[PDB]
Amino acid sequence: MIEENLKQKIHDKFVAAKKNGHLKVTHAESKKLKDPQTTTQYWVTFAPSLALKPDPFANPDEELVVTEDLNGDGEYKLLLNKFPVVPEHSLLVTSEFKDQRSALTPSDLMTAYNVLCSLQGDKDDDVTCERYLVFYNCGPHSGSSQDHKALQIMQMPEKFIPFQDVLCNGKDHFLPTFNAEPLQDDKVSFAHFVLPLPESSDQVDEDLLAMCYVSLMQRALTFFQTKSYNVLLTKKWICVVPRSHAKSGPPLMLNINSTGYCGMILVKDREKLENLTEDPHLVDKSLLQCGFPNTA
Ligand SMILES: Nc1ncnc2c1ncn2[C@@H]1O[C@H](COP(=O)(O)OP(=O)(O)OP(=O)(O)OP(=O)(O)OC[C@H]2O[C@@H](n3cnc4c(N)ncnc43)[C@H](O)[C@@H]2O)[C@@H](O)[C@H]1O
Repeated sequence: MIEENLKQKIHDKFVAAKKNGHLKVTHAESKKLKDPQTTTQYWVTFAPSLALKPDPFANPDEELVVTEDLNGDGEYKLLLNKFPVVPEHSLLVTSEFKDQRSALTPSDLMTAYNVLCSLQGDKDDDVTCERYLVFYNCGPHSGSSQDHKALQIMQMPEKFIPFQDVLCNGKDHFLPTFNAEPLQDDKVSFAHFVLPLPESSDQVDEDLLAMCYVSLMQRALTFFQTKSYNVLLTKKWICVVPRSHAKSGPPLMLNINSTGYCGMILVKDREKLENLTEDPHLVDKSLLQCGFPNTA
């Protein structure tokens, strides 16, 4: 069983690590944006410190280790991200080296969801603004700068509505067979694949996540059939985005990882920021550049 009192554990661990100089929060500023062409909401984060920047999980510094084991099995460590933008940003990393190009185990995806659940005690979408994204950057094109398997868990912003939400609104959880495939928003430019999840975690077992993933991965795989994709997970839904380049073309040339594809863009350069702000649709075009054409 996954550790309890987890959130308190991460938080306590975090302030301590921040206090002690073991991890450095990237200074950043974020504002909302609306794509005037596609309606998509964007959350743009400016972190110019990062423009400075041009297996760390092997023997992690002990101060960054939240739990040396996570479940009963010797399977997982939970780590603090050492260079977070969003505070308390964490890492679910395999006890033993397993490839960053490796696909997620059913227990991979299943352990993730539990971490999500530790973190939001629910009680409503209409009670709290607390909320969390799980993501996995898989393959050279996905934004992965790292080769060891790591699932990332980080707070999402308080008033922000990623397009996936509006996609799954209404829309009972299911799996593609014949009528409706995984959901795809036809307004945006990039191929992506989504399915809603049961409103109750009561209904969420390692089996359902497993099946959801695989089928999403089936549709996203056809974009090759080298191999890279993003995986996004929230309590409300799960998403898979086939991926072509790690870095967008000419207008902006943004390094985009998993976050981009729910609309959260990390910008390291002022001009680009100002360009985005002037014309938010360019984000959508960048997402095309790093991705594949929207197939909806
Ligand atoms: N010794 C160590 N101990 C613990 N962790 C270590 C570590 N060495 C590296 N790491 C961390 O482990 C993770 C590795 O996963 P990766 O998949 O390999 O890389 P990444 O998350 O895309 O971050 P990267 O470092 O490649 O580039 P970026 O400029 O986007 O990085 C920007 C950072 O902000 C995040 N980020 C990206 N987009 C964001 C957005 N829109 N909003 C908020 N945060 C965002 C990224 O996840 C990343 O953490 C990262 O979290 C990394 O920080």
